[PDB]
Amino acid sequence: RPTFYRQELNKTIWEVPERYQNLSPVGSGAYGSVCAAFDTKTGHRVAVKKLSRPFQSIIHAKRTYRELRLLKHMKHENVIGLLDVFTPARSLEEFNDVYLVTHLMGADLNNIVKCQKLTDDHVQFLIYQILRGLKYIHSADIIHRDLKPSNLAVNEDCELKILDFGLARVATRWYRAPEIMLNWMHYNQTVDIWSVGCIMAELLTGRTLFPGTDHIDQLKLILRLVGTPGAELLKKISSESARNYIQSLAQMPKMNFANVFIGANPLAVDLLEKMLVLDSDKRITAAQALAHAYFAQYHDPDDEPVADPYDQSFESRDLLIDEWKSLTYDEVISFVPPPLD
Ligand SMILES: COc1ccccc1Nc1cc2cnn(-c3cc(C(=O)NC4COC4)sc3C)c2cc1F
Ligand SMILES: CCCCCCCCO[C@@H]1O[C@H](CO)[C@@H](O)[C@H](O)[C@H]1O
Ligand SMILES: CCCCCCCCO[C@@H]1O[C@H](CO)[C@@H](O)[C@H](O)[C@H]1O
Repeated sequence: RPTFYRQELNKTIWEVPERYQNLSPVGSGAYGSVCAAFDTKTGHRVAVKKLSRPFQSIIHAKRTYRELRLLKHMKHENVIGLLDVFTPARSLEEFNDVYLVTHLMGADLNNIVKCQKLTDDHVQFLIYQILRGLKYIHSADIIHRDLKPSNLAVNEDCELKILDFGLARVATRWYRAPEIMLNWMHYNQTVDIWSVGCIMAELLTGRTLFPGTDHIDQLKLILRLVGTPGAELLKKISSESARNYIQSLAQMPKMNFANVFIGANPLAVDLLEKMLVLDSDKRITAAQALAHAYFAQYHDPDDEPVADPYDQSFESRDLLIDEWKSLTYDEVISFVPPPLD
């Protein structure tokens, strides 16, 4: 067992192994707080996330378990991965703190579009990396469901990694697929493609595509561009109210994407039209998108790997906080780090 040391950072008390020095706060989310640290064993800076109140309720416990099991499975350059997992606890009784260690990125994508003026080559590389990691995640039968700029970390090298939760230290609805905002509850993997399409449009133009003020304003904005849904889509909406509002709006023709995104790479416009499709059955998948001519300079089919199947069966079980905690402890003690290069 390594030597731990205790220091306080932003009303928060941190107990981390000796090998991580110079703890420096980066930001905070709702489920944890992130610090920068120097890894003496590798000579590289890293990010340490202390989970906030990990076992304070049934929801928190399952969430803690969920993040550990998921991040332990993700082994892909464009998806955040685990370099280390530790807890000062010496036993399961004495277990109540969880720390996760990953690579250290430079910022999130909304801290970059805030500068704006992103070149077209920059959009090809950034979106290609998202899709490439999206393909890996989707091959594991995982849906992100919350893709947004704050969940995309980037380096000054322009390398990108999909986070599970970003820093709140950019409304989520602006990037939500319309079916989620309708509460379909049977979401397709392509709900993430819609979000990617919303993010791409923002990178190319410098403005939020659908800056809706609420969930109802959000759908009116989506309809103004993609157009009122056809009869084939309407018959699939069971909600009379939802169907009533959609049809109640004065019909709006689909806008010419070429004009809305005039000045953009015509190959990018073509991709946006394939992602921003109302029917989720007709949206281009992540794997299909990587083969679009827009990513010709980066597409390498022998270097776009898939993931081993992920067991998500625990998601349905209703367990006690103590059982969620012991399972989390089991995952902590069993973690095997990836080998240093
Ligand atoms: C270990 O944390 C986590 C562990 C597991 C899952 C999620 C997380 N979360 C999480 C992970 C990273 C990894 N890099 N960044 C980061 C650093 C930024 C920054 O300002 N760096 C300075 C420039 O040199 C210091 S911006 C930004 C998005 C992160 C933010 C996170 F919320
Ligand atoms: C690295 C891959 C991240 C997987 C996405 C999990 C993190 C964001 O997704 C989480 O769980 C659900 C996922 O369907 C979302 O609906 C929730 O909003 C969020 O808490
Ligand atoms: C106000 C804009 C109307 C939104 C129409 C959303 C159509 C989404 O598409 C639908 O996704 C469903 C799952 O979510 C699938 O079950 C359907 O097969 C698919 O057509």
